Amino acid sequence: GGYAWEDEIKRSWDLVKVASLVASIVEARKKRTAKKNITPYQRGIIRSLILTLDCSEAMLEKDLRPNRHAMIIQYAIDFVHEFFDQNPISQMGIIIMRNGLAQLVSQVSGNPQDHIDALKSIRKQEPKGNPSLQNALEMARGLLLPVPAHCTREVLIVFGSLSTTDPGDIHQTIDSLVSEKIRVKVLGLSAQVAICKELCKATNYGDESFYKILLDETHLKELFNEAVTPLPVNKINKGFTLVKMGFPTRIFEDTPTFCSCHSKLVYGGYFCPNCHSKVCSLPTVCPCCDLMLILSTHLARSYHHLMPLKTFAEVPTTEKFRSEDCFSCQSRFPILLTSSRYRCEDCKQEFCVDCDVFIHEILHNCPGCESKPV
Amino acid sequence: PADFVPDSVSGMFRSHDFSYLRLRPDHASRPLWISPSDGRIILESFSPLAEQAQDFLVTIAEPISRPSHIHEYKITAYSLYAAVSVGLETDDIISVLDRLSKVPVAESIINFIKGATISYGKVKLVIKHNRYFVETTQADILQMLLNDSVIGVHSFEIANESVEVVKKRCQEIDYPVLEEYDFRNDHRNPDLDIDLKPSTQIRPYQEKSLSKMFGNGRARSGIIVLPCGAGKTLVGITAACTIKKSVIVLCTSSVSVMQWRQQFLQWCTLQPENCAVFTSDNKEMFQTESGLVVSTYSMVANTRNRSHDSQKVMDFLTGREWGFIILDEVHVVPAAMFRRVVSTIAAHAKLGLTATLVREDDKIGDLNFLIGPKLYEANWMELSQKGHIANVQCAEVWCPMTAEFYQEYLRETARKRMLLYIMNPTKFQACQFLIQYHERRGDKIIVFSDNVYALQEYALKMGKPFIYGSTPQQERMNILQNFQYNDQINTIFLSKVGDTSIDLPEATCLIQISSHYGSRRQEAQRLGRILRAKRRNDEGFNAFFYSLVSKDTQEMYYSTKRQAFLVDQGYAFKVITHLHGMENIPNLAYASPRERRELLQEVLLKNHPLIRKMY
Ligand SMILES: Nc1ncnc2c1ncn2[C@@H]1O[C@H](COP(=O)(O)OP(=O)(O)O)[C@@H](O)[C@H]1O
Ligand code: BEF
Ligand SMILES: [Mg+2]
Ligand SMILES: [Zn+2]
Ligand SMILES: [Zn+2]
Ligand SMILES: [Zn+2]
Ligand SMILES: [Zn+2]
Repeated sequence: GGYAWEDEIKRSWDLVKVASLVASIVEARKKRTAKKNITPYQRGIIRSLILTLDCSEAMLEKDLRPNRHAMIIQYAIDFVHEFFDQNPISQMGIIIMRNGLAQLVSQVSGNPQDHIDALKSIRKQEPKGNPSLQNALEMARGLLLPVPAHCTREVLIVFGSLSTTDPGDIHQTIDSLVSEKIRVKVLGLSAQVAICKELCKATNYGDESFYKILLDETHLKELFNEAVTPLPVNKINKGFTLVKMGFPTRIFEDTPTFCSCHSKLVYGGYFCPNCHSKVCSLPTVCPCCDLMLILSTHLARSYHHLMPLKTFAEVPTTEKFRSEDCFSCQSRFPILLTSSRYRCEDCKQEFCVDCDVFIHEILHNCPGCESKPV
Repeated sequence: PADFVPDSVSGMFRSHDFSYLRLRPDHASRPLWISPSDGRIILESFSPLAEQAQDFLVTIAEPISRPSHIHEYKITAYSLYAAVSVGLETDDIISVLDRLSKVPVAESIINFIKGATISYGKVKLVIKHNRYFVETTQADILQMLLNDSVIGVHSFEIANESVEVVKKRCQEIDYPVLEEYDFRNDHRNPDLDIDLKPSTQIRPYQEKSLSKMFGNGRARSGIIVLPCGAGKTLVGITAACTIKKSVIVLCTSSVSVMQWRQQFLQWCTLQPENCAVFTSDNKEMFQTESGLVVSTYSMVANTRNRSHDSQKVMDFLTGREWGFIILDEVHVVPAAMFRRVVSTIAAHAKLGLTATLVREDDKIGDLNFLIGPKLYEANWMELSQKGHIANVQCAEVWCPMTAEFYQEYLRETARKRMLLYIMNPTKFQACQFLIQYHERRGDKIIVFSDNVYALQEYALKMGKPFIYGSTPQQERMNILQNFQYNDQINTIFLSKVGDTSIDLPEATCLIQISSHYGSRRQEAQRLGRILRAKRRNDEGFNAFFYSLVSKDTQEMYYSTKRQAFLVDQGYAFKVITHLHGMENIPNLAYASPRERRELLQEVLLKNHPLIRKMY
């Protein structure tokens, strides 16, 4: 019955004792394979999202620095800034779950600043109580009722608890959501929840990829970011129509004038082309004729979602190459036996690794393709 | 050093320029720098393999200083003797040293390791029926030992009193002796069946310390150094529990005798029947086959005057052949007569347990042959960050003496000079203000003062309890219990009596108005009292350790010298020139000049049945 002391000494120093360039590429080659599958899927550019955040006792855990509540709210502020930047003509609503009740903190509106203020205020209150998905879903269902049929009704839920207390039958609410064509995305924190999986599956035409559980703080930012892009529409769900909106013309007046939206004096504003009323900022629904007012820039922000740039396929080192320098940035390609050239099939022009990421992430037009004359 | 051009700045380095060697391309990974001449080692604590070499380096090289970032180690002959004991040969050390050293191990360093690494393992000292035999595994040693001018498979007897001489002779001669006990194969000595109860928990650093002692499977004799509050009591208990033989514990205090026994009963499963305490109160000895004796060095080191009650105990101790001895606070064993207990008491294994392994005189190194080499040393900072010991915000408050008192300071002789600046009015204000401030915060304050007269003066005016040598055990215990379990009393005034081996879990704050000259261990041991804080894991907790020192006095010379051990461990002292908010305090001691002058004069003036009915 001897103890571990008498056996031997650990001898930690014994543990430690004293192609690579190809490895760095094959990983790049494999990663390009994942993104090679890109098709012009139809997407609903006009969105109506109801952001539901969990603020309960389970959100007081110390898993995420400093705590789940602070980080989720902190990421929520980031989400609003990114969402409206890439979805200018969409609207957002914010709900929170506290004391087994759903609390409205932001009405559906197209003004990003209003949502930011509400989120910042929520950052102070200490979360407590039990969550209630049914209360949140019912409130989200009501908030999305006064929305046009051409918009995409979506609900993003950040769930942190493993249990839910509801006053009624959750399955009935799930059935109502499907009838109302609302789409629900759930970002869990700890583990899968049976009701959440059913909600995400039955509500998304059986797809099970809309219920995501993070594995670290780095992944959580990726999960939040992925929700900014518009969600592809289902084939059998047809709501095609024409929406009447106008393009106002900016003015520059010498004296201040009252705004028809806030009844506040503002120097400059955009004049509606249907009733001549002035609005401080865009894009917003005109306060008089209920006609959406937007600029041409807002529409152009969503063209890349309808005509995605086809992926760039690697070029094997067996074949010869056209030029020693990048077409767009003329960055000399290191010789390294492997190649770093990325070619666009449409124009067959070599691109460096740096541009390829930039062209497909910041820009949305291939420099070579535009230069090429038909 | 061949064909190396000196630099223009080489003159600044007086023969210490070690740039003659070159650096390999793998310097980014190797975490060890080695001085080719002094043997110094500079270790990077922020590089890979730091934990890989943190234990290997400690075994071979003793630590001179281990501050936050850059650790400093030195290789010495005594350090190597400890390393060679635990299954280490020159080839292994050389191979690992080269594998980890940024700079090549110089021939001088190679020569040093070769000489001291080959002698170990050729002479053993065994004990049989209280008879000491210097046994050797080879016959060649007889021509070297029996012919020694000092002395007097082959085995020959040696006088018990001569052990203290032959062991030094063994160090002087090429072969040093090793004390290894094969408790597994030892059946003659009766065993003691005791095991740690399930409630016990073994901390990793203690587990490492035990492993270093039971590496080869045979109990070693040496010293275990752990920071105050690390749990050395359990380390001794575990060693006693695993050996399962007759044991004894020696401590240089009376109150600590109960503490060790109290910890012994609760941690292990020894029955009260086999435990006997040999102190001034009770002297009964266990008559059972085997047991434990928790005594003090004073009782066992006495030689001249032993009474009948104690004489019988002495015969019982000497007659029987014991197996283990535990020396708590082993930093006082090599004294003139405390070291006699090691030789007089027969034991096959000896363990030393001291938080501080330093002393004013050069007799500290003598511990190598009194009890054995140093087995394991635990870094104070590493345990502190792991939540095992509390963190301390050491501070040094400068209290400038008033002009009136300082006028007599210059003229007064040194002997009375101490008493002059120990009761300066400024220090009273600092001590009172600090005590009140920490009392408001809700801190248990311990005030240390070596000078008994100053201790009494502080307590009498401040109306707080004080403890000093003359107080009895009952009264001091009553004061100690009140200071712990009662909210009314939160501060006590202790003296040199409680400087070592006293457990005060509730103590968090410490103040030292004046203390024992240049002694360093006193500063560290006293600091250990507040390292015992029970609430050492709550967020934001920082124990407070103050040292009030009079400016422009010899106390500064003593103060900077006595805290030279804590700085080596890693603790840094902060200078506090002034305490904010101290003037707004309602009342202060000796505020008016009249009171100050009254103190000055008093301290200066200090130096037939029939006849019975008549009456
Ligand atoms: N492993 C452990 N489990 C529980 N308490 C421990 C442990 N190690 C140390 N302690 C506690 O640390 C304190 C100091 O123990 P002690 O052995 O007197 O320390 P040292 O002799 O090193 O100053 C006591 O409260 C003791 O119970
Ligand atoms: F080292 Be301890 F405080 F006995
Ligand atoms: Mg102790
Ligand atoms: Zn307005
Ligand atoms: Zn209008
Ligand atoms: Zn490029
Ligand atoms: Zn192209």
